[PDB]
Amino acid sequence: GPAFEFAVAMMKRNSSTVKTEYGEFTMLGIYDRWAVLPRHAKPGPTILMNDQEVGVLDAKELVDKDGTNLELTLLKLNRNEKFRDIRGFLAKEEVEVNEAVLAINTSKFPNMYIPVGQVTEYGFLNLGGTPTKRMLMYNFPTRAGQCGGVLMSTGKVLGIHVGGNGHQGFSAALLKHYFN
Ligand SMILES: *[C@](O)(C(N)=O)[C@H](C[C@@H]1CCNC1=O)NC(=O)[C@@H]1[C@@H]2[C@H](CN1C(=O)[C@@H](NC(=O)NC(C)(C)C)C(C)(C)C)C2(C)C
Repeated sequence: GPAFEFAVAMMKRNSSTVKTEYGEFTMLGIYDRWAVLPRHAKPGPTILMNDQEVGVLDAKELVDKDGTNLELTLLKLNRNEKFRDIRGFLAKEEVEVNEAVLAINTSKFPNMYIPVGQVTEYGFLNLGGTPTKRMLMYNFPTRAGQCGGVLMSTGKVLGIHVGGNGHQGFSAALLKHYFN
């Protein structure tokens, strides 16, 4: 209830639809002109953001201290408008909740909200054959079209949807220290 209300407002204010050469994704703006995509969006020097051409000033593919994959790409966007600063809503470590909402904003799943239930700290996963850490797990059969999906609870942005195995979905944890 409060989680759906939080998610609708979060997506209204900070989400957009992005097309890269590698497909269509939900993109979350974090602060200033920094957004996050799943790494496998592989954003070029230019992106479509809500059907408009936008330049990518910088692109950091995130890895932990061992160089392990986190499956997140931070993007600096060449635009005048700035994102509402949502770093306050990002945890310092992986959040587990009994009740989460996954919010999608593409052409395929426009403004849809999925109650995914319990989110558990999964940690390690071989994702696309790349070892990956900091994975949050929910028992939902996620499909193509949901990557970049934003995983939320009341007052919390928990992570970005990056993968599934047909029965479970996995989000990369969106941790505060990524955006210092
Ligand atoms: C996402 O890009 C999208 N278009 O929505 C997509 C979401 C997937 C597709 C089917 N279910 C989902 O939630 N993500 C991917 O395709 C990522 C991408 C490539 C592989 N990948 C996967 O999620 C794969 N899973 C996987 O590696 N399976 C394990 C090994 C964990 C058993 C797969 C096989 C495409 C579903 C990369 C770069 C991680």
